[PDB]
Amino acid sequence: DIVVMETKLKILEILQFILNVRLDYRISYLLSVFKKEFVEVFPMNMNLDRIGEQAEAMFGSMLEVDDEGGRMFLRVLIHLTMHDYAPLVSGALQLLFKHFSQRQEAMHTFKQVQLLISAQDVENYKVIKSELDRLRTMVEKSELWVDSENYQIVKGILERLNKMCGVGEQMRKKQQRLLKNMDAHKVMLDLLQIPYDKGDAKMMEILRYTHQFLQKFCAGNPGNQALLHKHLHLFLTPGLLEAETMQHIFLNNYQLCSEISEPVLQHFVHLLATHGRHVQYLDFLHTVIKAE
Amino acid sequence: WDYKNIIEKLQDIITALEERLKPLVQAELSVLVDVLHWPELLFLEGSEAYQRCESGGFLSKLIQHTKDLMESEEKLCIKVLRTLQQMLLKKTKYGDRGNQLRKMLLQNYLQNRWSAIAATQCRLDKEGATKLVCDLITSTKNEKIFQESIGLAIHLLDGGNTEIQKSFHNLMMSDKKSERFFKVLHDRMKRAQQETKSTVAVNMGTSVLIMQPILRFLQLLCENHNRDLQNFLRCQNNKTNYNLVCETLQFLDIMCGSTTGGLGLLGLYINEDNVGLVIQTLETLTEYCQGPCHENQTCIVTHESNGIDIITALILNDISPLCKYRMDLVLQLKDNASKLLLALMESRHDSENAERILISLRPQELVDVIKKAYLQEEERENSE
Amino acid sequence: FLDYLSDLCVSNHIAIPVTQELICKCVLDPKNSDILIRTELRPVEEEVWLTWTDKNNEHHEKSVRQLAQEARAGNAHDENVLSYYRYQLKLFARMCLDRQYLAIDEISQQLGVDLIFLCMADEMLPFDLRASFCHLMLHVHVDRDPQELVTPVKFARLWTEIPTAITIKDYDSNLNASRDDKKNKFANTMEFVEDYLNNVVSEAVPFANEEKNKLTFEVVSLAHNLIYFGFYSFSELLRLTRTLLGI
Ligand SMILES: [Ca+2]
Repeated sequence: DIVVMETKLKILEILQFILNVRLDYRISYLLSVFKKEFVEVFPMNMNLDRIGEQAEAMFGSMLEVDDEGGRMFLRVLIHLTMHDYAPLVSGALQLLFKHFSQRQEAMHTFKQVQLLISAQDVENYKVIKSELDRLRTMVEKSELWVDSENYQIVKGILERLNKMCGVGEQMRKKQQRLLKNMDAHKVMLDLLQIPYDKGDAKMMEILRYTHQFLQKFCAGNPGNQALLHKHLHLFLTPGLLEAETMQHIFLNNYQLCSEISEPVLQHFVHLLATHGRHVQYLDFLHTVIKAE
Repeated sequence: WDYKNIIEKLQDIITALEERLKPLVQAELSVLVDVLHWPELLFLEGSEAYQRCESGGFLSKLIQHTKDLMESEEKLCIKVLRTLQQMLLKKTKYGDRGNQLRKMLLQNYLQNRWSAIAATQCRLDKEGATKLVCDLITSTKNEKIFQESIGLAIHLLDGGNTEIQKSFHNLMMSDKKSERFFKVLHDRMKRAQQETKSTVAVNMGTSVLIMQPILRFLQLLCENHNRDLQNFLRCQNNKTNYNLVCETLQFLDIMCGSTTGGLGLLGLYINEDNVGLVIQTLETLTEYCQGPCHENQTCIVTHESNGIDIITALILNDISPLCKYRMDLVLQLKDNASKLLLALMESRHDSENAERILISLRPQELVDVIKKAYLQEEERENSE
Repeated sequence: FLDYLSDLCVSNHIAIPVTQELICKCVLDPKNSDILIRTELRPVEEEVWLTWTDKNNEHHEKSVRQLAQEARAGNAHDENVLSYYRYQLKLFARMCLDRQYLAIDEISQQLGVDLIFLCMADEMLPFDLRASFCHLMLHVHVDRDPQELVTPVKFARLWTEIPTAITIKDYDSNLNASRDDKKNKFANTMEFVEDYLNNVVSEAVPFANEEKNKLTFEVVSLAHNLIYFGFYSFSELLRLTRTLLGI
């Protein structure tokens, strides 16, 4: 029955979430061990053997998802893989493959951990967290204020974030990494989807500021460029700001420009043929032609 | 707080942990192969799931799903193909810690329950691995999926398995899409030839790197002098026939520089990077001709490209640039060329092939080469 | 026709704000208040009563338990009114999909958390009605402004917020305040979900009854949404994994 398959899919999704929580706990444990050893060595050499032993031990335990030492989990995964529902089999296979890669996943996640120690870094983190939380809360209630003080506060938040993006190669890279870690791009993309009328100058200014922030986010960062390219469909609309954002996303990116799909390229020539608004489409094509 | 010092210590700890856990990661990944080998042991004997697992139903379902998910999830397809290839590989040791971890995991999951490679290959073929490989090669548009399919084919055919060769021949004959399979192989061969020609003209490309696995697969098809496969690779009896033997000879001729290489400029074209591919091509041609296959011998000897002159030059020429630095590779190349020439005349009572070879392989130079090779022993360095 | 409106509310399991708003502006309008069954709770500890206007504009009020009992007995009018109520609840849930606050604000006042919990937890009502109430609770109350999706893995961490020694209890105690605050509201729902899952796993064949399968699916979806909103700590998630795998 379809209901049973959907229930099993939801159970599998819950299992994925809990496994991610376990991964986060493992990363936290490793960080705590490292901090304890660092404090012991420097109250103001490092015994890496002890830390390695603790890391090995933590993968042995209370973190297991069953009382059979993972036997029940493996049995359930195999049984689900034997089913016909394609999404269920795919999820079971993904979980099965992830089961035997826990150490590799933990090391990969630990590599990406970012530590904020400087007071300026802590202040930046707090400010970004507060601003993003307020922006998300206000965007979630779009129907309440979308045609008030909401517009002014939103505009101030966008300007503050744009100024927070930073200036300088090292500063820009650090701020971009921090913003990626705080999921600001998701908030901005959700804001772009907000429904609005075409006769509101304030909303146009807000969208312009959002596009400026998005362009600054991926400026010179291939990782953020790919992250934004993952959501192309939003930007494929008849607009000038969207064309500028697409140009910035594809700017100096061989991996994206070279593998650009046919419909994306035909979109801009179609707009030129039917609209021909400005030189934004030509600029996008010119930047797409050359990369690195 | 020491920001720079803290970051440096964190990086050092990350590097140490990465170095330490590699054997454990390998052992943990390996345990998955054992789990896939005997899934029924996870269930209770006499149960429905146990019956499904024991009869190979799990592996067949996995292969069918892999075929289905080629377009839905390319990454999952690649992962499953790699897992199958690992399943077809020989066992390996991961150190004391790795072995301990592997044994502990096997005990936890499975409570207490070349011949092995051949049995595994036969089992996978029974579950439908060969059909999956053929379908993926014929239909896939992803380079990684094609590479994994070719690798799985090589692993299945590794060691010259007669049953796998028979299954491949049956699929090629009965199936209606064998024409597309051979067309894809021919198109890739031609693309590699064109890329090599362009690179030679300019003076190493995925289209050229892919030739090594393809040549290895074609050689494994004809291994042990399989007459049916040897003849099929030349003529498939379809509406349009693709002669892979002729294409292999053309690739060898283009790689070595064609007539210019035969004149004596062979040294420049052949270098350290591409020597292995030339060796593989020579081995594939030898496997085509040995047994013997008279039609393949005639095709190679009388080819319009005059690729036999390339082989004779390979034997006679010294390969001045490469031989100075890597003499072992030059010796291997000469040995492979001599083996190919011998295979071209395995059981031919007529002199046609002998005279054609002697046209370019003059006797005085051959005797001088033999004497030089004999005298080089005193200068030999430790090598296979 | 209520079902047709429900399909019109959504497309490909994704709510469309435009059509959703157009349907909400009409279905919930006061002029069209005679086509929706009114539900209330009265002391009579408390009983849920449904009042509806017949075709001839005749008011009829009856307890939900009485409706279920009569429908089980064999009466057809009670079965028809129960089916109409179920489809109305489905329409209400669909109109609130993807946080449609315009309809959520109106529906929440009429159907509170306590009323929906009482209706769904009752074992005397048919499984379909409990499933509808669970769906409404999921799509009206749980998916509201205060709740927000939580990323299980955090990449940016403060140096001053890393304890020297960490355990599961200490690990999950970092944000216990918010968890307790949301528990103050959803404790009954969480307890009901846990008890239902335990009962389902205890059964030899959890997916035998087709009617119970709908309620099981809604309970599982509610648990999924609660988990993804950070309503459970790591220890509770570990405990629940055993039950989920056993099911
Ligand atoms: Ca809304």
